[PDB]
Amino acid sequence: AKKVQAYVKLQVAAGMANPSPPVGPALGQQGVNIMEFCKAFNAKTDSIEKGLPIPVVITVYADRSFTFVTKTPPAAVLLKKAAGIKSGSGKPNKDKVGKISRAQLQEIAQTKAADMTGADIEAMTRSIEGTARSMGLVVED
Amino acid sequence: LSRRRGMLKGQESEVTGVKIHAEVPLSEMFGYATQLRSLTKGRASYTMEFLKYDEAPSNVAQAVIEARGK
Amino acid sequence: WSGMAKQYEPHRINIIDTPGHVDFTIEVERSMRVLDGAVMVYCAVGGVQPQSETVWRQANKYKVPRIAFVNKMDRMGANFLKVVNQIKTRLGANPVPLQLAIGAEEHFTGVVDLVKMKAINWNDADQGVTFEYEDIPADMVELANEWHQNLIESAAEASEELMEKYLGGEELTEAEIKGALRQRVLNNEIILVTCGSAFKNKGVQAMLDAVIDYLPSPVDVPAINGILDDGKDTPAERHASDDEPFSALAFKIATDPFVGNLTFFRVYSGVVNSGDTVLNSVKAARERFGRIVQMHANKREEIKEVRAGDIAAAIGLKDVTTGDTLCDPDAPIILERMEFPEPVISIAVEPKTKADQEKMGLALGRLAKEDPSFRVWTDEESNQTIIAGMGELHLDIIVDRMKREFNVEANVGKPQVAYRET
Amino acid sequence: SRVAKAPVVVPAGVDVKINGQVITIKGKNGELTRTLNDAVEVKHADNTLTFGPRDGYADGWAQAGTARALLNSMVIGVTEGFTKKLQLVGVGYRAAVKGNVINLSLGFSHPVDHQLPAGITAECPTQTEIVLKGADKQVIGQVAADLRAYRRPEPYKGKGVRYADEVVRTKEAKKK
Amino acid sequence: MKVRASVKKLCRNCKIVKRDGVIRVICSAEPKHKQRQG
Amino acid sequence: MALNLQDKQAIVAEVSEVAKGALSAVVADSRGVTVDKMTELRKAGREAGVYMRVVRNTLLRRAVEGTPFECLKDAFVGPTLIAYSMEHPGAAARLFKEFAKANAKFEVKAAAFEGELIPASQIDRLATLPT
RNA sequence: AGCCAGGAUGUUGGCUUAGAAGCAGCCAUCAUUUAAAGAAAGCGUAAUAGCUCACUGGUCGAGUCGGCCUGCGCGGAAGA
Ligand SMILES: [Mg+2]
Ligand SMILES: [Zn+2]
Repeated sequence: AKKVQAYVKLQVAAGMANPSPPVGPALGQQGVNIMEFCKAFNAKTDSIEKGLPIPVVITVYADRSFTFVTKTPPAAVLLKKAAGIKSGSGKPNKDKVGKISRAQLQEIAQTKAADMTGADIEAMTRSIEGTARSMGLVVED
Repeated sequence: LSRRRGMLKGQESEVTGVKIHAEVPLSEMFGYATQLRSLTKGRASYTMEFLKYDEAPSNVAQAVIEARGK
Repeated sequence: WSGMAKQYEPHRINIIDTPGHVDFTIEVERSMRVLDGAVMVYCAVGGVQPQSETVWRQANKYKVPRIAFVNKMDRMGANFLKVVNQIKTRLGANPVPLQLAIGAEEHFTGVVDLVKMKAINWNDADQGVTFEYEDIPADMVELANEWHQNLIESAAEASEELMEKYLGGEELTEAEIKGALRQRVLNNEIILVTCGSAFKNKGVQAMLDAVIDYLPSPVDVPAINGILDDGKDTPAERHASDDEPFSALAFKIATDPFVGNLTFFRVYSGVVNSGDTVLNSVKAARERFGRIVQMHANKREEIKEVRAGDIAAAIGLKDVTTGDTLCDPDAPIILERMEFPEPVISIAVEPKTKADQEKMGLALGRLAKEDPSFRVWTDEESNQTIIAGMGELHLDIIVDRMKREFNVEANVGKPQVAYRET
Repeated sequence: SRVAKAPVVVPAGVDVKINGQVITIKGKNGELTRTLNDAVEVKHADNTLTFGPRDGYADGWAQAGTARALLNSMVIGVTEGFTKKLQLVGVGYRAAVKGNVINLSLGFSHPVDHQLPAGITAECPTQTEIVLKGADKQVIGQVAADLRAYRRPEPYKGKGVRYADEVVRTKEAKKK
Repeated sequence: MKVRASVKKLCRNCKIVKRDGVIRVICSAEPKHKQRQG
Repeated sequence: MALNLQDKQAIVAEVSEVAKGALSAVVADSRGVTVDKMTELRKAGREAGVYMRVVRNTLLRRAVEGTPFECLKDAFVGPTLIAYSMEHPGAAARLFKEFAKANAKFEVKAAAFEGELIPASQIDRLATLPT
């Protein structure tokens, strides 16, 4: 109901989801409070990882209600401290995307296939497969 | 702040205001607030405190060499 | 002011008018702590505006019990209810409208009170000074009925017993309505708003009556917190009644056109009497207290006696700066206020005649004592003086005060920026 | 083109009178008459109204489409009529109406009374908005543009006479 | 408007018109792109 | 950018699976979000198969060239906008009705699922589980 | 051409672990979904918003779209 007026797609390092004065000048004009801002998104994120921005929705209600289903950080997004390289997209032809293996890339595309579903899991698999090579370098296995 | 030769460094938005940091040169700030109030409808104030030094091509300092105390 | 057709004995209402510019906001800073209450005037068409929120923050810092006046109902495009709602959403206040507007522009003749349930239309035609009540006007009776009912709900939530009594289906009397609304207005609950037009002189006569009805007395406002020089906190609550030894608060030195001192002093507790001795407890200095002057009815009355809550001014030599305490030798030395705004605009300055640097030094010395929100500087790149003030106008009405007060002319300039090389 | 090559199908109850070139259309609202450019051929043809370019006139098709659109508007006027809606944004801008005169209070020291042309009836459902009704499209558009020109909208606070659907592109006063 | 001896479309929203034997540009979106002659 | 060659190819390709396949469903969805036509399409692909493209082909001769191969009375889908989905699992299955079930829930419209005269069926549901 | 919606789930593409957030810090990306997502070119640009790249889908049904060579014209073109 209220998704249209408040609008910021941004997630800082989610050790504490959405710290108040840490993000930037889009959430300042957003009445959403801080009491439940990092309670269930700093602990219940363990289904994917802790330290990565928990992909979540920005849906609140005009009646002050808040319901959303948080998605996960990408396997490519996780490829900054978990898949080795702090460098990445933009220069995958002039740099490496990391010592990335497909023995792990396929397993990550299959086990993180919960949020982006589809008719066949191979569809979300190809989705993540383009998402990693969206940098330009992906595990060649 | 960018009109002035100043560089912005983060702009967290706390509620009921926005906090905007920028290490602006001191020369580009000698009437700031009156102009800032024009920009903010008199609803903002600025606090400045010297940090460091850098350069911008200005022979205006060569202009002021022999006018006073050559 | 005795009362607008309903009267209850001489009250010495003591009034400090306040300026409106952020430039000179220290006169509103000092004159808000010194105040027990505050009449938050407002433009019925302009509404709430940068300075209105600014002075709102000023009062909130001192938690001053404030009621609001809504001036300028004759101007086209003025509406009381809209400005009332602005308070509710621009300042985060609870603006209980204890009055109502009878018309706008030319229509404005009177105001619907929610407790008298009458609308007194003043006799502006002969003189505003004359007034007259009118029973239940039809024009606003539906609007007044709903808005008056809203006022009773605030009176109810005012007291716990009252709330339940309000749930008893019974209404409230001419004392529980006001006494309920008043007793917490003392404690920063809700700002009472009345409409009027000081140009056409309506609304105002009633506004004075509301100040007596709801705005606090030195005996109604909570007692003042106090402290000594070393004791981190000698409680030093000076009971307001002048039974404690004399303990005042000085809030403004004055460039009196003739006397040259005229430092106003607001006496909280105690009684100084036409010649006594008190020390500058904030400065560790000592001197007497000679010629109190209180100006009433614009006649500059001279007084030999000033007492609890009695605002007056003093002629003396030794300086007492704004926010400086004037307690007895007993000495509840420090009063909590140690706050003055930092200058937001700093400009260089130098005289036109090269030999008035000394005169411009002494003039700026004096004009720096007259208000704390005006610094003077001497930076070390060069001896150049810097008159750092609050606003452009704040220090632009001081470049010409030297022209007026101390007959010295100055030419301002941008400060020289310190340029080091490597 | 395919404008003029499309009949103006008259409703039930409208009286068209094609006398030479100039043509009248009677209706439930009033009467509208138009002098067609001589390069136009028009016939009734069984509840319709068709236009065709006269021979000897290179600009026959432009005038054909023009006349067809004008007579279509005349027909819609005599059956329905066109109703323009204007608003007064700006403080103290009020536009009370007295019969055939629109008393605009638009901020000038002098009073503004624009006497409507014959056929346009202005009404005001509010202190600050006009609703013109009329039989002819061109003249009602002209009266709207006449009213709007007194205090045109302005780019800063939208103040001035505007059409109800008008999309005023505003801007900020200055940085300063 | 500009009275350049050469009118061109400066925006996607500009249009070339020939009011009264003069070739104008009428931009509905940016009123700076409004040109007169040539 | 549908060329004539590509046009006759795509019409035939989307009509052959319905001609030699089974009874399917279509919608009338001219006003839906990417999400509405996406989640319903995922459901439809889960029900029968991932072969169905959610694109619409209701041109004045798209079905009038593909549907008219046999049981040409089933060429009644020309007037309204349509993006179909197949259902190999049984005639008049859930998929042949799920569109009309969602027609008022999280979806705009479903073209009433006009059906087709493959066996020349009349107004009724084609498969009933006697079970 | 007009008229009826939409322009994803990595989707803040990780993309210089502040974002230049679908449209400046740099780049290569349909990968279910496809008619859509370009993963950039104005409104905010820091997002949104409703229009934007485009594209289909439906509506009704006749030509249209661009460039090239060309003839005669048009503006450019103000003096006592
Ligand atoms: Mg020529
Ligand atoms: Zn333009």
